[PDB]
Amino acid sequence: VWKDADTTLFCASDAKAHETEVHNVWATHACVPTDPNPQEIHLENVTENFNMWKNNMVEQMQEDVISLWDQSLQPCVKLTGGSVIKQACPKISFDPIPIHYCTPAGYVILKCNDKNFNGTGPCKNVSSVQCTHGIKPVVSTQLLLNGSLAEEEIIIRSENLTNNAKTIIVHLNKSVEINCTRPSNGDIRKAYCEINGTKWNKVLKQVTEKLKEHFNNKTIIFQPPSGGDLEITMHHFNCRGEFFYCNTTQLFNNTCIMKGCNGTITLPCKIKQIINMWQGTGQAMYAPPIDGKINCVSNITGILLTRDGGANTSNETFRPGGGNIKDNWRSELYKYKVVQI
Amino acid sequence: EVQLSESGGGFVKPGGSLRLSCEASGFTFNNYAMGWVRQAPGKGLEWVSVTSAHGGSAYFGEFVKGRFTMSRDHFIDTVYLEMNRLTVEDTAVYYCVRVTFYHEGSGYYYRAGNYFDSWGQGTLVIVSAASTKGPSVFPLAPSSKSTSGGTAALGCLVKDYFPEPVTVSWNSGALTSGVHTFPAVLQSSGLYSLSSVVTVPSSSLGTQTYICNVNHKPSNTKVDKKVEPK
Amino acid sequence: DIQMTQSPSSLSASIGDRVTITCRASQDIANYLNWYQKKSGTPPKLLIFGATNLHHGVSPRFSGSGHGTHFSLTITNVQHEDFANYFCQQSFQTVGSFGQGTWVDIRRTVAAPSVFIFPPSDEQLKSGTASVVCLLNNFYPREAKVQWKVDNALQSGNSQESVTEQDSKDSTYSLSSTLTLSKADYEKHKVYACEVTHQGLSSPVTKSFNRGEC
Ligand SMILES: *[C@@H]1O[C@H](CO)[C@@H](O)[C@H](O)[C@H]1NC(C)=O
Ligand SMILES: *[C@@H]1O[C@H](CO)[C@@H](O)[C@H](O)[C@H]1NC(C)=O
Ligand SMILES: *[C@@H]1O[C@H](CO)[C@@H](O)[C@H](O)[C@H]1NC(C)=O
Ligand SMILES: *[C@@H]1O[C@H](CO)[C@@H](O)[C@H](O)[C@H]1NC(C)=O
Ligand SMILES: *[C@@H]1O[C@H](CO)[C@@H](O)[C@H](O)[C@H]1NC(C)=O
Ligand SMILES: *[C@@H]1O[C@H](CO)[C@@H](O)[C@H](O)[C@H]1NC(C)=O
Ligand SMILES: *[C@@H]1O[C@H](CO)[C@@H](O)[C@H](O)[C@H]1NC(C)=O
Ligand SMILES: *[C@@H]1O[C@H](CO)[C@@H](O)[C@H](O)[C@H]1NC(C)=O
Ligand SMILES: *[C@@H]1O[C@H](CO)[C@@H](O)[C@H](O)[C@H]1NC(C)=O
Ligand SMILES: *[C@@H]1O[C@H](CO)[C@@H](O)[C@H](O)[C@H]1NC(C)=O
Repeated sequence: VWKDADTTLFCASDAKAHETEVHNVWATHACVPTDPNPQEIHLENVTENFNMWKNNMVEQMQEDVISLWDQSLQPCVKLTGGSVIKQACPKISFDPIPIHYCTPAGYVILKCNDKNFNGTGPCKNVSSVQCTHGIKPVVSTQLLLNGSLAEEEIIIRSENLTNNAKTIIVHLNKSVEINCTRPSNGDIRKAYCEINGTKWNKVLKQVTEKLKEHFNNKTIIFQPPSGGDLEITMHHFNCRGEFFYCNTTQLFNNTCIMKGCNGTITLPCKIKQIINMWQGTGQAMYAPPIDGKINCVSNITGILLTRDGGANTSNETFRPGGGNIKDNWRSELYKYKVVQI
Repeated sequence: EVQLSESGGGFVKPGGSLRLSCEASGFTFNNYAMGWVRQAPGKGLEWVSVTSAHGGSAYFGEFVKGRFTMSRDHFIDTVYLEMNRLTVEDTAVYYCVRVTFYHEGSGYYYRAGNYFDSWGQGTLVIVSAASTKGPSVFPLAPSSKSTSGGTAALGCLVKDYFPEPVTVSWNSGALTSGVHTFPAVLQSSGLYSLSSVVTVPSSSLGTQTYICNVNHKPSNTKVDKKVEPK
Repeated sequence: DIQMTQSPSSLSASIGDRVTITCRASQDIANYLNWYQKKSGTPPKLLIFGATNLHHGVSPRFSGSGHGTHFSLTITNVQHEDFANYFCQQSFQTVGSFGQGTWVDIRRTVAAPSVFIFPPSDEQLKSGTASVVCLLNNFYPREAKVQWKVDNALQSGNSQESVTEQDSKDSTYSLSSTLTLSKADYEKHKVYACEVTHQGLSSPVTKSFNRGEC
């Protein structure tokens, strides 16, 4: 017997003490070594209720990543309201590593194993674990990168899909590589992201068909964000310590959902020195980019969407979203919850 | 319960600067984008500015043209609107507004698709080069050709004063029925001009006395003008 | 960048009526449209957001519709508190924008204005300025045109006007218009006329005086 409960988890990782890479440095001090032989066991006949949207595991991870970024990517100049914070801002080694979250004695983590579990409600095939899988604390908007994949069908996650105010997390079952590059020796800030238009469009078609299941076979339309901060109108992410802003207009291109658009999609990108902080703490200023080839190849494993709505309309329009980085952690922690003995 | 309280309103010379503030309470200040909307005299609502929850970005209506600046202080839940190089056209009531998004999920980032759910009472900004001045009061004498057995009109022209308001009564408040005191107009001189009229039976002219009592507190001016026919 | 155009500019209603205000965007804004009410003395009040969502606390007598460029606000069973100015607002672009407004006043029987003209007082003329005032009293509807004429020459640029709020008792308006000339220009002419055009008048009414006359 047990009950739902919240407790201070501890983290584990395979961080290396010799590394100057900032995730390794944080994890070396914050986390314990992983268990080379962890204990997972199926629970014979147990049905437990999960709620990914009300999971305190998400809050703790958010706090850790904020802590990590505070120590690792401190800006040259931080502007928060009416103050100006100057700090050393040397170029550093930046490449996220997987972080496991673990329960202390007296608690355990229940893991949902239903193949098409959407994140809320009952789970019938349940197991208990010591720790979560390795989760890379990748901070991004619009596109979820380097995450896990859904095992069976594409999964549409939402607190309430009929409520258009609630964010949508699309969990892909096949990843699409996005190859971002700031080339070396005009504009040192000019970059670009390359995607296999054939792989992407086919996945986007699958996402469309999956959305039709939930929305009465209505026409599914994709549109770019109509406006707002650059960090959410663009695909915002950090590559090798540099802050990228990529235009995803071409990714959400309904024409390819048969014109000959099976080629390479090249998204225009920009590295910015001045950014709005996802932590909510004003704006940050960094030094101009390092010299040479800046390159990050990532797996697109999920998508953040908002639905326009409309009282009756024949279409449903979706736009890339994100900005609340807690949802990034939710897309990985959705199948876990803490209980007390 | 959401409460928005503006301050910093008042007078300012054209080309001058003025900072408005909005003290917020009754909600989690750090979670919400905040903004400003104005309404100038005789005009409609105008989108002035919004700043994101994180306070690192702000966006402005087309008329601003780089003249305004926003900032927010999370220690005291206050939003500021610094206005520079103001013009007479910027004379308006400025409202503090809270911004709510149609969609959750943007965290502290500002996104299009929103509405102004909560409004402050507004604060008046007057951009003028004029100085405090009392009104001249002139009679609007009833027409000698007034209709026989019908109704005649008479009044007082309250001209060239600053700032608003003036107050007008007739016969020390005795005469109220038929009285119309009009909204002031701002003259090209920068001074205001106002009229107050009353309709009376033409038979009462030449028998009944009519005095308009004009009061302008800013100049401490109190005037009484008898309006006689011819 | 996006212009919001409301129609009509104004309309009259009785208690119990149903009225519809329309809003047109110069380009597609999906359902990113809000409606506000504004009454004198109080701040704007949100009615509808996202084209169709009734804001908490607002009477369900208000409803919104539309998607794309054409939107409408409907007020069913009009109450006295609904007589106000109404504004649409797009939030589609980063910077939003408002419509020019549509006000709803109380319907009554058409009433033509009682028109009066006042010459400048000698008291004022002594200061070197001449103000000629024309009064349009207790009329309905609010639309009225004043045309100043000096020696039958149509004036423009040298007059201002203002209008009272709709009267709480008889639901009428009054309008005052002031023609301002220098003393020099005033002495230089004879006939000063105020020509009033109003729906309640069969044809335009003119009230005038000659400068030198009792
Ligand atoms: C439950 O699902 C997991 C994988 O998600 C699988 O390994 C396990 O076999 C399933 N349960 C049973 C009883 O097979
Ligand atoms: C998720 O599954 C639960 C349980 O059947 C259901 O109540 C909920 O509506 C589902 N939501 C979505 C978005 O599929
Ligand atoms: C992914 O899921 C879709 C249904 O949502 C299915 O048609 C497709 O075959 C799946 N692909 C893989 C690789 O599992
Ligand atoms: C989900 O959203 C719809 C539409 O907003 C609403 O009617 C319904 O009550 C919501 N469901 C829950 C469980 O809140
Ligand atoms: C990424 O793109 C660059 C330049 O287009 C190319 O040289 C590199 O091989 C690409 N990497 C992958 C993994 O496709
Ligand atoms: C994209 O992926 C497909 C596999 O579905 C492959 O056939 C195609 O060659 C790829 N595009 C390239 C390599 O440009
Ligand atoms: C993204 O690209 C499209 C097409 O070139 C352009 O219209 C849009 O303005 C771009 N977005 C930004 C934020 O510049
Ligand atoms: C969609 O892709 C086609 C390729 O045939 C291109 O011509 C069109 O401009 C694209 N539309 C976008 C990116 O909005
Ligand atoms: C995703 O992982 C790959 C391989 O570890 C790495 O090269 C890439 O930079 C990662 N992407 C991000 C956005 O961290
Ligand atoms: C990412 O994509 C690469 C290329 O298909 C694949 O080898 C790798 O296993 C993927 N990783 C994850 C976590 O999906």
